Amino acid sequence: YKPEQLLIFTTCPDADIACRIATALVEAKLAACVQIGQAVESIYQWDNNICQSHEVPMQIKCMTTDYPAIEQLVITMHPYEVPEFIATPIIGGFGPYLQWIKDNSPS
Amino acid sequence: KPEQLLIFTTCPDADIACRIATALVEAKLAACVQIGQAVESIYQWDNNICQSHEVPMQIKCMTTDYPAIEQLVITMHPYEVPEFIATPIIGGFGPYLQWIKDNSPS
Amino acid sequence: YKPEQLLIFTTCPDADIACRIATALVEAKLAACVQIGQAVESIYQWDNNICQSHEVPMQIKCMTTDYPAIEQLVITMHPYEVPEFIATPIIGGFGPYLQWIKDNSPS
Repeated sequence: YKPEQLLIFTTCPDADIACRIATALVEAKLAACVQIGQAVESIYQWDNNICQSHEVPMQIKCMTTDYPAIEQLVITMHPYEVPEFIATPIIGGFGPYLQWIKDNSPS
Repeated sequence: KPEQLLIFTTCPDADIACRIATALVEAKLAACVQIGQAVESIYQWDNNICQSHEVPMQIKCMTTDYPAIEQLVITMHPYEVPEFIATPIIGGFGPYLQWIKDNSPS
Repeated sequence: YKPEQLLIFTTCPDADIACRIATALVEAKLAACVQIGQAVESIYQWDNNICQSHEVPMQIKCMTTDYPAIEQLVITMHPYEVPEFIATPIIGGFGPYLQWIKDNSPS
């Protein structure tokens, strides 16, 4: 509403898959940095049943204006269709860090 | 003001977190709850510096369901005033956002 | 957005540093609470190689009003010139928790 930069969260099934997508996304300079956490548990339902995946969390720091491309790359590379993939607004931070994200970006 | 929220919260151990996540998703109040591995919280209680081990939770949900998610989690939580904070979702993969929406009846 | 309170994400090169900065933050009463997670893997470019460091993740919960001092403190204690340090807006939560945050920052 509308922020210059975005914090994206996702998960991969797997930490090798997370790594592949991560590095792709950094080589291409679509994201300045991707963080891959240690395994999380996701509880959801499908669709009358309560489900329990063991997953790998990813945080993507980026420019909003690069969002559609990142979405496309990540989701294309992800084994599921309909992966967790959500964005929250970056609303401030250390200026020179914020500017690095911006400078690194292929705009 | 967003259609959807990312909620951060903390439980004292994995067992209480998992049984709160299950409730919240059985109740169709959250589409998905993520439980992380343990996490060190540092905070001041007696004007003294404390260190609890906790498990972190992320809840993806519709803003409209927030009051119920709040109460559910807070009543079930052992602490009087636990950590519970809302963050805006302002984008994502459409079919994923849609699956969150579809999944609350309201 | 212009929120009362922020969620800040940041990162330290190891847990001892995270602890040291956490402690400072909490004993200065700049942040009511600070969360140090278990290691994460950060992927980013430097000198146009693809790097991955293991890092310790931090969440800071605070009043937007304290922000300038938190940034100042965290950035200067951090060993890198340009640490990861971003804020996202808190737009809601358990009233008495947000209060507690509000009350723990001396006025």
